[PDB]
Amino acid sequence: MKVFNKLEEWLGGSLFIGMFVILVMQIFSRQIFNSPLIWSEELSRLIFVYVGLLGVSMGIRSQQHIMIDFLYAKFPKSMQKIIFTIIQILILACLIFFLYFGYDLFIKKEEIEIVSLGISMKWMYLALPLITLLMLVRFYQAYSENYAQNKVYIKPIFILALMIILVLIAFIKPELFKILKLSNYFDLGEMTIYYVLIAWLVMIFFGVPVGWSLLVACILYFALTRWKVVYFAADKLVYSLDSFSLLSVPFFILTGILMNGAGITERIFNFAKAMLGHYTGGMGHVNVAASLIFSGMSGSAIADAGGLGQLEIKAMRDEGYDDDICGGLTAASCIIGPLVPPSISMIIYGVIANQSIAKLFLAGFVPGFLTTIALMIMNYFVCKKRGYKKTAKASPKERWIAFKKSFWALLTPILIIGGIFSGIFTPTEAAVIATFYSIILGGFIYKELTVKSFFKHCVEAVAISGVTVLMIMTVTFFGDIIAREQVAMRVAEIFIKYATSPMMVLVMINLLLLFLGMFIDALALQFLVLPMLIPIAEQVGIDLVFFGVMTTLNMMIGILTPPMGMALFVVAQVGKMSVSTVAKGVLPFLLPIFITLVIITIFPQIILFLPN
Amino acid sequence: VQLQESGGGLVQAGGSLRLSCTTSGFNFDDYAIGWFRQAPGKEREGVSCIHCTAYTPYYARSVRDRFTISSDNATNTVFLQMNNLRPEDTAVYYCVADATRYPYPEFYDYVGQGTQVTVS
Ligand SMILES: CCCCCCCCCCCCCCCCCCCC(=O)O[C@H](COC(=O)CCCCCCCCCCCCCC)COP(=O)(O)OCCN
Ligand code: NA
Ligand code: NA
Repeated sequence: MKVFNKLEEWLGGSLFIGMFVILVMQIFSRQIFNSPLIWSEELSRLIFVYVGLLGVSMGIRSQQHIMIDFLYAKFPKSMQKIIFTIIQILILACLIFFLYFGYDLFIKKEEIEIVSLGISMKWMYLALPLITLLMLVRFYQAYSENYAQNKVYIKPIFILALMIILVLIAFIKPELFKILKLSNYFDLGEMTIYYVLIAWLVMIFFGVPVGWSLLVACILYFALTRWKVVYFAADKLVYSLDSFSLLSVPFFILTGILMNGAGITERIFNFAKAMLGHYTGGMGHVNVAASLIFSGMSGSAIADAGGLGQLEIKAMRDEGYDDDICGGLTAASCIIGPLVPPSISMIIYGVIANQSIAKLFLAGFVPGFLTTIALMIMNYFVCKKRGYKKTAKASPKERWIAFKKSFWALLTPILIIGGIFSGIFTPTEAAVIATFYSIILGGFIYKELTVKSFFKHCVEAVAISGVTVLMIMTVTFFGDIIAREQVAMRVAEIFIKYATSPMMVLVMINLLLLFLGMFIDALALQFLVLPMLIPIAEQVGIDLVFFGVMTTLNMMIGILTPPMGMALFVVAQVGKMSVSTVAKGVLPFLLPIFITLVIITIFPQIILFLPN
Repeated sequence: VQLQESGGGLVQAGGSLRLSCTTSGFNFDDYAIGWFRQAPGKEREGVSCIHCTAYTPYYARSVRDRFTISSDNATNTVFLQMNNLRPEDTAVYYCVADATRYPYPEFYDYVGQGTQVTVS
């Protein structure tokens, strides 16, 4: 049917709205009255397991799961089909692993009961195989698409036959899989983890998606040593989604779209353009101030660029600014987004490093202001050197009219930051209250949010969060494998051998991240290196909240470095200018960002001020 | 493959308990040896192992820096020295050995009788 082919859409939007309503009820019944609910958090997490798995299925269907294609795109067309076919078969093996070890978990945890809800725990684990069948469906459709464009080599009826054969073997006679058990053939000794790792790297550099590459690495490690433990480790594929700190990942995404599709960012930009803009290089100040105010609502740099680039570039080019400075400033001011709270990079770090998220937000607040001031200063110097003209001051009536019109938008960060700093709201409760306030703003104070559009925004929020959920739940699986073998301790010994002072360790880490971010996207890098880099930072005595802020700011530079910069591509698309022009125009503005990075590296007491 | 344990009992905080495990019936060097913990009613948790990890002994997160695992190939013995015993470590410690050198002491093939640790 035509409604089955869009099933995760209406099954994830509805569950998302249900979770949103449940959390809203919890927040109101805990604050307005002194009578909190006890079944709210656990039920919301139970719903989020299904929502995240539906997002993963959408990612499988759309082939939007993050990969590293620096070397993959350089192969010839003839030699690329073979690699892509092998990648598809690897994804199929991952999906069958998911199905088998989700069904086993469902049939093993039928006795443990959730205390608050009263239902058995299986109703959570049932999400893993039940959606996985759906995934397989999507996979096949995806492969058929990949075969209609001659992107593979195997006819997609052999893939269907292989899929049903493997499922029948897995649920009829699993013994036939013992042929594939590699521990019957190889005896690598205690250093198997140093083989699978390089195997992982090969898979990473041939274009395998990060989540599937990590899952295949775990499968290889457990097949090479002892398979009997993968029946117990696979639980980490589901226990990593039953997290209350992870529910804030979609909501902070959702409130980053309801603040653009409601026509709110236009009002904020108009207010900034009224207050500033009559200064020297005033339009640059308007750009940076608009990005600073909008960073208190959204938690992504790409959302900031997409939502404000057209407005800011148009306003700057109305005043006779050159294209290079327009593109450079509107691309460099994006990074203020994932620094001022809320941010999604810090939530991912707090999940990976098991750090507090409120402390991460409060710590990262100050570097955002340092970057804002530095960018304003650099823009002022650039415009005063070029000698750009000065716009007339806004009339005292307009400077008040614009503020009154865009007055309810400005209160969003005070709900969020003031809700987190004051301790009234946890980051997830802050996310839900921000979502509710954004709905009230767009639908009832500005009258620009319908119900169909709100549902579409919920669906795309789920779709966006799925590609992070997959990587989260496979990184949690691979982290224990890589941390029981003490690989990070060996790498830390090597670093201490090469770096004398802890400052030398910080410089080496920063150079490594700056070099990697040139070719590797920030989202992929944050799961590629951070699991194997946080333990080194812990061992050499580095504080992990400061390390998280520093790595976030270091990878946010990586979206401006022009071998591979996402912000450069986004700004080039929204500004109708070549990526070369944007890349050249951001070169002067990397100096203030580097200065901020250096002065937070050598003065960590700046960052660790608000949390303490 | 006989793994006979000794040591344990009841102590206060910081009592610094010490446990020993004598192994017989195999090569003390080939087989990965170790200890795991099990609370009175909760799931078993790995504590430590030698010969499992390539370079340094494996320690669990909740027992890192305050548990030390030592080897004596002369008498084929494994020692566990505890430091700063919190009252949450009142459990049973089992000595295990396995023919595969991988760091999972809770799923090792062989296992000894087990010794009780009580912390007040
Ligand atoms: C036209 C198509 C051409 C290409 C064909 C591709 C065919 C290969 C596809 C790969 C399939 C991988 C599936 C991975 C998940 C397995 C699901 C669970 C398997 C399972 O339980 O097996 C146990 C042992 O199997 C095991 O030990 C299995 C471990 C497998 C690990 C991965 C193997 C390494 C890769 C080898 C690739 C070889 C390719 C050449 C054909 C059985 O035992 P039990 O305890 O469950 O007992 C049962 C009593 N209930
Ligand atoms: Na932000
Ligand atoms: Na911008």
